[PDB]
Amino acid sequence: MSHSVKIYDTCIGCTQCVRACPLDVLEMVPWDGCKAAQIASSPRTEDCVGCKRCETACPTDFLSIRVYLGAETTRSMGLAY
Amino acid sequence: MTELSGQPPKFGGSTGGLLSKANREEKYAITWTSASEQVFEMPTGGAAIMNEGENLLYLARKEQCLALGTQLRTKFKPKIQDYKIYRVYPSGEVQYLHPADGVFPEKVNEGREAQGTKTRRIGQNPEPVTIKFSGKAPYEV
Amino acid sequence: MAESNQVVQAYNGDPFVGHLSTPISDSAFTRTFIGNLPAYRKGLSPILRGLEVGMAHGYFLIGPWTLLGPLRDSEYQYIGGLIGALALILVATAALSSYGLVTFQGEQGSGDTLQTADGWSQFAAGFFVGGMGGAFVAYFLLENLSVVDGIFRGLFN
Amino acid sequence: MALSDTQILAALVVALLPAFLAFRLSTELYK
Amino acid sequence: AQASPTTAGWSLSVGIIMCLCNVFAFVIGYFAIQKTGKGKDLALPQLASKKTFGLPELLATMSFGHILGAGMVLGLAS
Amino acid sequence: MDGSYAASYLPWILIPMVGWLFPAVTMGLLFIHIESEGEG
Amino acid sequence: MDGSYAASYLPWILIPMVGWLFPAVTMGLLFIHIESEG
Amino acid sequence: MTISPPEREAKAKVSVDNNPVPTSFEKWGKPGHFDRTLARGPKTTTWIWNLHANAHDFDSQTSDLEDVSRKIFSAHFGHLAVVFVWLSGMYFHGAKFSNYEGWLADPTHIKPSAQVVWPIVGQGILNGDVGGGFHGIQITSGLFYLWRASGFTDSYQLYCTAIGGLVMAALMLFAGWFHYHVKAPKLEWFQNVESMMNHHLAGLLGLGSLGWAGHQIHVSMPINKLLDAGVAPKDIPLPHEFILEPSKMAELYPSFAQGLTPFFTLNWGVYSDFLTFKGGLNPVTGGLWLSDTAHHHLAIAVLFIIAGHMYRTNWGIGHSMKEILEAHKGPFTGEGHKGLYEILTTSWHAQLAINLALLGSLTIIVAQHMYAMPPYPYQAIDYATQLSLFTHHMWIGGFLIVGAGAHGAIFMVRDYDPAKNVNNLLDRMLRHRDAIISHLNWVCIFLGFHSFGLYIHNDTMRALGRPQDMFSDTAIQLQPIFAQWVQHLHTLAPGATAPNALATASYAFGGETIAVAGKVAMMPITLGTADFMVHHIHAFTIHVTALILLKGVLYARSSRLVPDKANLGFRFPCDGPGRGGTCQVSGWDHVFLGLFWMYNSLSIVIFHFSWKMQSDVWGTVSPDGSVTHVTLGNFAQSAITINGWLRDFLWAQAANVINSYGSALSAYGIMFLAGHFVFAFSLMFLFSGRGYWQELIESIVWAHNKLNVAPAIQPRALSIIQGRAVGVAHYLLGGIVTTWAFFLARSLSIG
Amino acid sequence: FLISWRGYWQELIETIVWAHERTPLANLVRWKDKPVALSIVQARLVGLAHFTVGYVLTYAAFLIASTAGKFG
Ligand code: CLA
Ligand code: CLA
Ligand code: CLA
Ligand code: CLA
Ligand code: CLA
Ligand SMILES: CCCCCCCCCCCCCCCC(=O)OC[C@H](COP(=O)(O)OC[C@@H](O)CO)OC(=O)CCCCCCCCCCCCCCC
Ligand SMILES: CCCCCCCCCCCCCCCC(=O)OC[C@H](COP(=O)(O)OC[C@@H](O)CO)OC(=O)CCCCCCCCCCCCCCC
Ligand SMILES: CC1=C(/C=C/C(C)=C\C=C\C(C)=C\C=C\C=C(C)\C=C\C=C(C)\C=C\C2=C(C)CCCC2(C)C)C(C)(C)CCC1
Ligand SMILES: CC1=C(C/C=C(\C)CCC[C@H](C)CCC[C@H](C)CCCC(C)C)C(=O)c2ccccc2C1=O
Ligand code: SF4
Ligand SMILES: [Ca+2]
Ligand SMILES: [Cl-]
Repeated sequence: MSHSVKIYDTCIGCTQCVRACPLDVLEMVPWDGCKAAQIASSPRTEDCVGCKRCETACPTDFLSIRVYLGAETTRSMGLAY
Repeated sequence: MTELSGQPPKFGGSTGGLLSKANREEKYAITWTSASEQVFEMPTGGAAIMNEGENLLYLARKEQCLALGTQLRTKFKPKIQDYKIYRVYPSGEVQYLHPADGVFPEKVNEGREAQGTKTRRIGQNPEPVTIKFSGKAPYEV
Repeated sequence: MAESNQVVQAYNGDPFVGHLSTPISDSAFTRTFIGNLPAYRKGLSPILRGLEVGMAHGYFLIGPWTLLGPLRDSEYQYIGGLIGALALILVATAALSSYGLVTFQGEQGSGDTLQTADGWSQFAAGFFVGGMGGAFVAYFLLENLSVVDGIFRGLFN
Repeated sequence: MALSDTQILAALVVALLPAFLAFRLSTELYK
Repeated sequence: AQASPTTAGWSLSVGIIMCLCNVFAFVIGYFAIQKTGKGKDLALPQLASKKTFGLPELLATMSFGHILGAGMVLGLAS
Repeated sequence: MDGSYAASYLPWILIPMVGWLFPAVTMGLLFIHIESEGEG
Repeated sequence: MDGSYAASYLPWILIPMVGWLFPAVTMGLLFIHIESEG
Repeated sequence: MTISPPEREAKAKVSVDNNPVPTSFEKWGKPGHFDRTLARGPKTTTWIWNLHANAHDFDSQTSDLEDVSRKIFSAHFGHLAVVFVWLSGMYFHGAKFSNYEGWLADPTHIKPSAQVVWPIVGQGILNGDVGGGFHGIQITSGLFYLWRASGFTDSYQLYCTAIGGLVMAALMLFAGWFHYHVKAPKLEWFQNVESMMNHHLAGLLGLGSLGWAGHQIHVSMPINKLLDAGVAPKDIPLPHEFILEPSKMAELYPSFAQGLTPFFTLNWGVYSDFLTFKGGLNPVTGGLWLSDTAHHHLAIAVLFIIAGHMYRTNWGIGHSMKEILEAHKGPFTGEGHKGLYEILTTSWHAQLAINLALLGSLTIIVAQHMYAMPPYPYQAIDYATQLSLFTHHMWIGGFLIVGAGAHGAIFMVRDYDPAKNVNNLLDRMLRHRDAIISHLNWVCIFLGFHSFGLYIHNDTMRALGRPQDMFSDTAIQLQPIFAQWVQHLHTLAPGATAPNALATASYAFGGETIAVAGKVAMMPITLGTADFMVHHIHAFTIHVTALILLKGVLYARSSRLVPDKANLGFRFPCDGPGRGGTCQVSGWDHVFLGLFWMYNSLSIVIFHFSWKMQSDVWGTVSPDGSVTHVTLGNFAQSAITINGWLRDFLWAQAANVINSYGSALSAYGIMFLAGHFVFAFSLMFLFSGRGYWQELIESIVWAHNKLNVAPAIQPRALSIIQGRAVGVAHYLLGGIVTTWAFFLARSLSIG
Repeated sequence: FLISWRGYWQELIETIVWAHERTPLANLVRWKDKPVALSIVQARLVGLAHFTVGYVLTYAAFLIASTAGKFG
């Protein structure tokens, strides 16, 4: 199920999305496309709820991290019951 | 993963805690080491008391454990950056979740494989008509 | 530490479970009362539990229409109440059986007999019979109220 | 006079209190 | 048909009722007041039981005595 | 409630059948169907 | 059986309750308690 | 270094800073200075709206609790200045633009009028003939009645009151300036809650009613006794002539012959000439007895002055509020009130929530008390004045209550410390808020089904031609048995449980039908099945408003959905479409929904009041005594169905507002249409979303770019929260203005 | 549905879910589908559907009844 979280090559490696994410969906991995030498990654999208905090945080001209809401699970619906 | 240790925080009880899901579906655990007995905000409402030494707490959701973790690492005199978060299944199986490779994700780390990476800009996604009658959306290709 | 005068403690000794042990939620009286209702009374097979629950419910379901339904001001007041109660118990039996049909498709647990397909069908059967009988017996009491009064007053001695 | 109809079924509510307290005392003495 | 008030204060309303209520209020105040002697203004030479433990205690318990006494007078006055 | 049209005994039982039996049965079938957890 | 005193409907149902329901309930509870555990 | 007085510490608990904030006009020319985020510069039009949204948010402006307290103190001064200007304008318009003396000479055959419209574009039609050749707008504030009760006679007295009100406003303004800029009290000064409370109970409330009792005994009562006897206002001596001639006071009240000796010697009974306890209403004017009110204010002065002594300040005797709080803790509540004294002395939003709740409740109490115990002369004759004051105080109370919920939530977000609240009342309520809110939800559903559901059942039964199956006094009766019993107890109080009371406290509980002039002043207000149903509707709507607002407060910190909501703030749109969508989780949004529901509740309350008073109370009495009510006693059979309320209440009584054109009440029909318009307008903001409007602004901005007229402050659509604020504000304004026009036109047209 | 948006209802439904899971006798029964608040789009659509049904039925009843009672 889960949502989809894509990271595009306009990433500047500021990591603000990872710090904003309240469910630990994102990581920083080494890259060579930007000065910061790091790119955001979404290795745990099965826990992603889709609150869009990462997108709120992204500074690049139109987001370099994009959350497309998809199939809804109890983890993705933020359910505690 | 193995067994989890730690003392339950001093607390009298809330209505905001675990429900039938915890036994039927899944649960989450957060462990942390505290320097003293100090009061902290319970993510399910109320104030609880963490004990000096090890503390294990069971919560209903991963986001609740992560909110407690941010509170531990941001609101305490000696900061607590020691908490570990696990997913607990009713079969007794425990799954280590956070922090993945022993390092917080905000900072880079070697041996991490990029996932969700797209080798193009947003404006370089294909047109939906070029992919209709497949099952894919322009970000999935 | 000479401080446990508190009556509201953690539910079942687990303060992190979404519940609180209170004089209503977990006191000796409420526990021994609800636990010995036909729904939870140990040593009871599902059909007997359903029989008891249905008896109670069908007995008391006569009143509302009997005293307030449209037939209350006719010569068929008790018959109208009875008919309403029987239809209500039939719809409730259909609901019970449908619930059982949908909730117990998968693997049959081994905890309690009531929480299985067979057990729930037995509970529904018991409920149907007990409810129809309780409604009919409360109807029969109301229709023969004079003999009940004469009995409890010794009028027939 | 004669006791009021409403008066007779008013002492029973007050009797509910010693009933509760006797229940509590019995359960405590059983301990 | 109103409440009649003794008609004149003379000897009955005063002393026999008012002073007694003030005295018994002073007793209950000396018995039950917590901070007995620590007001901004202190009391003159103690001696008896009037300014023995602070002007504040004395004034407060005399106010309460007049409350008790007014109640007593108006009540017994019918 | 009556009817002078032909076969006026038909609404007598069809109105309960359309208002009570038809909805009860169709809702029950759709209920057991949407809750069916047979794989697929 | 009748009663010119007020609430004469109260003994009507209260005599069976004190004589049938209450004794049956207390005796059943005490019987279950006597024969408990095993 | 402005004007420096000596000291004025008086060896007290006073502690001020001599001159912390200097006076200057430069920060006037820099709009947005109080917020760091706005002092930079407006880049988008959002900056503009924010400039108004955070103006009084002193917490987000500075972190010094002392500076916030000083700001609040000086703003209180400025607010009192504004209210003084308003009241002085009221007295000035009564002095120089009202027919107060002509009304005083013949109150029955004239209508209270102030404010003369200037004859232009045809608006001169609004100067309707109110009596005695006077043409203007009829006022429903009831200022003339308060003035006759006070003892006013000449316009020059009202003009002196207006001049004094302007001077008092200047005083309050200067005091605010002086106490924020010059001598600014330290934080330690505001935290003397025992001192403040002793003073407010003793000096503010007690001395106020003491001085007003003095004025009523010396000025109000004698002038009103001479007016009720018909001595005419031109022949009654000035108020001071009764102080200069104590014989004139003894001739009206012989008790004044014996002097102050009954007071000092406790011989109070002889004071029966002006200290009375009659209970009912004045037969000549229909208001309360001014001697009863003087005695009332006297006893209230006594009680409040006495109460101003419980708390401890500098002299040892008194009470420590922290002690009384910490003492109260039981086996159900752990530590009870341990920590409440600390939050009620360092958090402004806590005091504000408590005070808003109690003040709104008190204003509702004021409406419900002033309608049935009309305290002013000739008030009950004017059904427009009565209805207007009732609905106004109702609305004020409801708004204050919604604000109370708001600031409870704000406290929870901003000033809640879990270390300072461990196993106390607040902690345990947060620990079982799920239980609380779930049960309140169930009670709300039960009330909705068992109040409005009764109306729906009655509509369906009546439509089917089955009146015998309805809920009504003539079918399935739902008698308000307890309220009827309490009414009967009230009726029997004088002479029995109230020996020294001559009449009942309010004739709405029962008794004779007091009637002044052709109209009925006040009569018994019977209660039946319709009253039962309306009252349980009131219960339902009040419980739903409480549910919304209490849920907003209890979950402002967190929920199972949003566990870190406290970090998001009091006021924020959402936390994303994820988790299924999290729109309106903030405390602010709960206030936003509670606004609509309070509007719903109070609309029903005022509709109930209007219809019940027009059906079963107000009307015309005959020389025989026959009472023909305004709408002919139609409440019992019509107010039991919704169609009855739509037809016999709304549709029927709306006939005056719609036919008001070409007459003096035409502005009321105009404002009627205007309120409908603004209500409809609000639905655009409430039903839509910011994204569409911003995208449309994109094309409009492109058209501006095409002709090079694009503004540097970029147009941005209203923010989500702002969209809702605009929506709710216009909804409330439109609906309330509609019913304001409806009520005023209907009540002024029925004579 | 149009005015009041979703998160407030999801929290209320969570309180109701807790109320059910802790009420004995009712605890014997459990939902086959987890109760949740209506989605955002679903809310818009359901609110519009009520708006439109009420719109059309109100005006139809008015038009028909007025023209029939007056007979043109
Ligand atoms: C709007 C709701 C509503 C309405 C209108 C009614 C209406 C009515 N109810 Mg009901 N009820 C309701 C809700 C309602 N109820 C609810 C919510 C409950 C709780 C679940 C009950 C439970 C209840 C009970 C238990 C009974 C009623 C009964 C009645 C009827 C009593 C009036 C009468 O006919 O006098 C006559 C009343 C009697 C003759 C009492 C019956 C006396 C029998 C013989 C018992 C004797 C006691 C003793 C233990 C004997 C047991 C023998 C055993 C040892 C073998 C009446 C028509 C009574 C009834 O159905 O009449 C038969 C009755 O027994 N109600
Ligand atoms: C779609 C057309 C249509 C509609 C809207 C109605 C409407 C109605 N009919 Mg009628 N009926 C119809 C066709 C229709 N009829 C036809 C063709 C026949 C001859 C076979 C009948 C024979 C019939 C009888 C004998 C009676 C009614 C009666 C009624 C009334 C009560 C409902 C009922 O009991 O129906 C019952 C209907 C049937 C037993 C026959 C089925 C009707 C058609 C063939 C099926 C319609 C399927 C429909 C197109 C599916 C689309 C649904 C959509 C929401 C997806 C109701 C106002 C009762 C009455 O007169 O009230 C006083 C009554 O007793 N109908
Ligand atoms: C008996 C002494 C006394 C009195 C009269 C007041 C009165 C008042 N206080 Mg204050 N207060 C006092 C003691 C007193 N306080 C003390 C000792 C403290 C320290 C703990 C405080 C601290 C305190 C705070 C923090 C605040 C107040 C505020 C207020 C005002 C709010 C109530 C209101 O608006 O009603 C109606 C208002 C009026 C009727 C205004 C007329 C009253 C004038 C200004 C003063 C009276 C004149 C003077 C006594 C001489 C006239 C009487 C004489 C001729 C017989 C009010 C006028 C609030 C405020 O600032 O309001 C602006 C506020 O925030 N008080
Ligand atoms: C369930 C308990 C309860 C209830 C029912 C109330 C209700 C009320 N309180 Mg109270 N309060 C409580 C608990 C309670 N409070 C406790 C435990 C404390 C001790 C900390 C206080 C101390 C307090 C004070 C000091 C005052 C009130 C006042 C009031 C009244 C305000 C009316 C109003 O807003 O109109 C208009 C407002 C006024 C006429 C005066 C406004 C006074 C200021 C502006 C508010 C208080 C400032 C605050 C103490 C600043 C310090 C807090 C922090 C910054 C350190 C109101 C009816 C006020 C009052 O007048 O009492 C009669 C007031 O002076 N409360
Ligand atoms: C007429 C318009 C309307 C209606 C009917 C409702 C309905 C309701 N609102 Mg709501 N609301 C409205 C307007 C309306 N709202 C608007 C405009 C807003 C925006 C401000 C809100 C925002 C709002 C909030 C924030 C809240 C509510 C709440 C509630 C519920 C209160 C509980 C209750 O009353 O029990 C039930 C009552 C009813 C369901 C009314 C209809 C009952 C009829 C008479 C019986 C129907 C018979 C049968 C079922 C028919 C079946 C047909 C068959 C074919 C199956 C209730 C269901 C509160 C709540 O949830 O309380 C628990 C709550 O929190 N409303
Ligand atoms: C206001 C007073 C409150 C009391 C309730 C009043 C009416 C309600 C009756 C409900 C009872 C609940 C039944 C289930 C209670 C129940 O079955 O409990 C359970 C237990 C046997 O069941 P188990 O042990 O298997 O169940 C344990 C768990 O399932 C508990 O839930 O029975 C007993 O404990 C014995 C009963 C006590 C015997 C009491 C002695 C009484 C004799 C003395 C009487 C004196 C009378 C003097 C005055 C005349
Ligand atoms: C017609 C009135 C109908 C209500 C009667 C039934 C009451 C319902 C709840 C029973 C307990 C509350 C009464 C004891 C009052 C009481 O304080 O009991 C005592 C106990 C706490 O008392 P403590 O011993 O802790 O006292 C020390 C205090 O200083 C605590 O700070 O309260 C509780 O156990 C918590 C539950 C109260 C919350 C229950 C309220 C539920 C809302 C129901 C609203 C009904 C409307 C009333 C109309 C005005
Ligand atoms: C106890 C109690 C209570 C109360 C309750 C109520 C209010 C009620 C109930 C009541 C009821 C609910 C009763 C009942 C009755 C029933 C019956 C009595 C039954 C029956 C049946 C029979 C007898 C049989 C029949 C039949 C059959 C089945 C077979 C065939 C046919 C016939 C008909 C024969 C409470 C919880 C509060 C508390 C505690 C105690
Ligand atoms: C219409 C609309 C807009 C567009 C509205 C805008 C851009 C507001 C336009 C305001 C203009 C610029 C000012 C006109 C009103 C003045 C405030 C009135 C005072 C002017 C004085 C001269 C009197 C939104 O941005 C929006 C956002 C979220 C939910 C709903 C809506 C919504 O409905
Ligand atoms: S916020 Fe955007 S630019 Fe910054 S690291 Fe994350 S994806 Fe890259
Ligand atoms: Ca009938
Ligand atoms: Cl009607």
